Amino acid sequence: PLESQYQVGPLLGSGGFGSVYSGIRVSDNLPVAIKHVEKDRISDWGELPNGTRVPMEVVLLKKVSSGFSGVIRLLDWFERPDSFVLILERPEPVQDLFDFITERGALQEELARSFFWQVLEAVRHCHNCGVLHRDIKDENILIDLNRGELKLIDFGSGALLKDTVYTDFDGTRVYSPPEWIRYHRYHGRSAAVWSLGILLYDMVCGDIPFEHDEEIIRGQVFFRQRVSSECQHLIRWCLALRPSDRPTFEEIQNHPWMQDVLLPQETAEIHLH
Ligand SMILES: FC(F)(F)c1cccc(-c2nnc3ccc(NC4CCCCC4)nn23)c1
Repeated sequence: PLESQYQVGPLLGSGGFGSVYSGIRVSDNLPVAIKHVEKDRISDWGELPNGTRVPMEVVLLKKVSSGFSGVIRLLDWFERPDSFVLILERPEPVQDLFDFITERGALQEELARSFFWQVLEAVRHCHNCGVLHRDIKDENILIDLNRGELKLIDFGSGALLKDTVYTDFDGTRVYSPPEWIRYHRYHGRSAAVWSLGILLYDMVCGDIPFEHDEEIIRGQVFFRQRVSSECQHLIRWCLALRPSDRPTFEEIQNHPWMQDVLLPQETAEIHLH
């Protein structure tokens, strides 16, 4: 029984993803998050080896298991008459990247590098496990303030990774690629790299580069903040108009701007504590 083994706390937020509450496992006081999703609003369903129909996020979070702390952990899930309830890991103290950027403004490159690097390791893990997130953005990134470790969250718009074209999409438009905007077609990896380019720009400039569809398809990048030449280069590369012109994950991590990243704990001590 859900309501029994978990003590519900205040509402942390709600929106397209549903409603998320703070909570604690009555068992051992472990802090958790309780996410409720209405059955009538599920964009993509999946099936487990059982044959049980469930929200994609459940299938996806089960596929990316491992002590790897770069991806939020799914502790348990329950099905209700008209909804599903997911019990997720909850770091404390924590702050999503969006709020962090909002309060601090553009991030120093050293910090942005550490954060971007951890996001890349997390995405590579998902891909290696056959999982495509499809909604990479600051709002979907949690920061474990004490350890300086980032967690990718909300795989509700994700899908199993495939080598063929995707014609469906329910992620965030301003983070979606030109090919999706113009043709409603995109491939997994190259689309992910574009969103990562949007994310990196967001980190070093304090806001996203494109607002309107016309800007996304034109892909002309203008820096409103002082950004190094090497960082500018990596960003423009990730945002290449032609999908095949974008760097692979390996190329991104071997890029000059990505060398000598700080360790998570060093990151916390220098920029978070
Ligand atoms: F940290 C936290 F909140 F306990 C937590 C822990 C683990 C997972 C999830 C989770 N899974 N999906 C979504 C979609 C949106 C969203 N938005 C929040 C993000 C923080 C601030 C309040 C709104 N969280 N989320 C949230």
